[PDB]
Amino acid sequence: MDIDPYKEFGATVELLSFLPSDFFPSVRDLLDTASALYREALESPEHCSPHHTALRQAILCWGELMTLATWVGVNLEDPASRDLVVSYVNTNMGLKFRQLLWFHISCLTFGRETVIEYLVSFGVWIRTPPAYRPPNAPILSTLP
Amino acid sequence: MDIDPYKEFGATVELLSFLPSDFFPSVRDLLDTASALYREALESPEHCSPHHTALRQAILCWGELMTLATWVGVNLEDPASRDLVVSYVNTNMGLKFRQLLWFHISCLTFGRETVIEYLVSFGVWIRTPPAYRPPNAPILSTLP
Amino acid sequence: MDIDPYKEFGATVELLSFLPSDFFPSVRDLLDTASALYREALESPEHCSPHHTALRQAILCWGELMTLATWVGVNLEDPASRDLVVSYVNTNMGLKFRQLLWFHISCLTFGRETVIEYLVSFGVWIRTPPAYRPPNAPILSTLPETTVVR
Amino acid sequence: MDIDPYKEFGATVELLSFLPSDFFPSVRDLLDTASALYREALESPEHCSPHHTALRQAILCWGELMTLATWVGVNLEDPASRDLVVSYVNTNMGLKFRQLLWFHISCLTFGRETVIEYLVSFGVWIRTPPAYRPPNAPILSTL
Repeated sequence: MDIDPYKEFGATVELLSFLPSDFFPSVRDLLDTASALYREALESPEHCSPHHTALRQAILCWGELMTLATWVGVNLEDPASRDLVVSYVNTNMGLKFRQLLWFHISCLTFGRETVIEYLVSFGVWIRTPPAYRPPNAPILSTLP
Repeated sequence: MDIDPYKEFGATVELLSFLPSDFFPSVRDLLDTASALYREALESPEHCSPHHTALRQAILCWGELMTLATWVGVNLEDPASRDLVVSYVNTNMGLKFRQLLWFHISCLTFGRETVIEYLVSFGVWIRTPPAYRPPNAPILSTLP
Repeated sequence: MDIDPYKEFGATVELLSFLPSDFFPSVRDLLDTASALYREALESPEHCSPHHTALRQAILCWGELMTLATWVGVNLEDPASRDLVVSYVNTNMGLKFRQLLWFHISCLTFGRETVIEYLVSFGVWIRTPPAYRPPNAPILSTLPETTVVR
Repeated sequence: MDIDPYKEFGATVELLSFLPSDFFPSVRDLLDTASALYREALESPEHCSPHHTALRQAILCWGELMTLATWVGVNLEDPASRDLVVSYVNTNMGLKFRQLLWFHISCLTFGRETVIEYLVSFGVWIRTPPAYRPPNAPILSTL
């Protein structure tokens, strides 16, 4: 099964490649945001939303990958290759799960429409060469 | 965050551990079942069901886990500890994902309520002595 | 004080005295069954049912017996007498707790009248000699004779 | 399971921890009271009350503990560790059981609300320093 975790909502992994890899907050920051805003809903026994479902599954997935790598890292006595493997983990899995979290937390806080329009506008911005690029980048906000 | 992946569906890790660990089919068999029965819907851009959402996320998680494990095995050089880690990932995470895929596939196929009643019935059955229980193990079936 | 724990529920020990030890699952199996089927209700602050209240007391004192016997065995040093004491408990109090947990779980599941009818019929069966009774005992189950769910 | 035997009624082990361990009467006295006051109700075929149910289960299970401990002490070697076993069983199980019996008898007799208010008031009393602690410790009473 070649599944895209975003088209079920209205995006794709190539619409989120508009945002660089250095754009997405840390997994810690995003988990803290979730615990702050939607912890009751995530711990709830109800299908509050597909975003909640996917976010629960994503959180559990990350916990499981961390468990595995930690158990492996303790077993390993070589720190060189230990940093190698944790860098692989961070880069690949960490980036995809940072996008997954960002997308869902944002679609919950601001809206899927706003999030997709933001992706488009940020693609425009980051495509625009810097000499003609405004400094006031677009940003998701509930304020003027 | 203390999330139960089944509470939003009316079940619990305690209810799915109520069954033996050698009861749940292989993850390969379950992924084949999915590719056969619900591929067109999992690859669809629709919130067809929370079961579909959770199944997509679980498949992606299994993919990430297998990717990491294969990568570290290819970068390692000892089948001994390689078999150690594969046995660990199996016994620990493969069981969770067997439970998850079984739950969701069986739900989509038969019914959430039928699946839960099957869980409790099979648990009571396998816990009851043979001489005082029905002789044939319970089984889910679409055939009347 | 000559109390019967089932008289309050319409049964007696003379009615469950026929069911052999071979009939009741292990205490661990019954406790798991309870934890899975009625844990929300057994940890609930509500008098959900006399069966729930009796079940809560049975689980609490069985744990107490277990603590006692474990501490005793730990303080002992002869594994032979340790086996002897664990056999005494599993034969005397284990059977009684199995009776009790089974009665209450089965009542909650099926029905008091159903469980009592099953006890009557099982007594009829087990009192009957094997040369004259059917070989397959009567059965109390949530399933039909087919064990196939749809 | 994390079962609390007082939660169905409204108390907890934190609320009864207010009362010390030296407060609860002996199991003999409590069973004497239980007999005298509710023998015909505990021996009856009726769910007269959840307190009655719990009290029945409690008396039978205490008897099961007593049979076990008697058999063990008979099989044991020396009075030293025999009395050590007696001390342990008392300290732990007898304490828990007289807690339970006291709670249920006192409720059945005076009122669950009365018993909870009594626990609160006794906590107040036992937390009060002795210089300002009345000697008239709280007590459950009808008249």
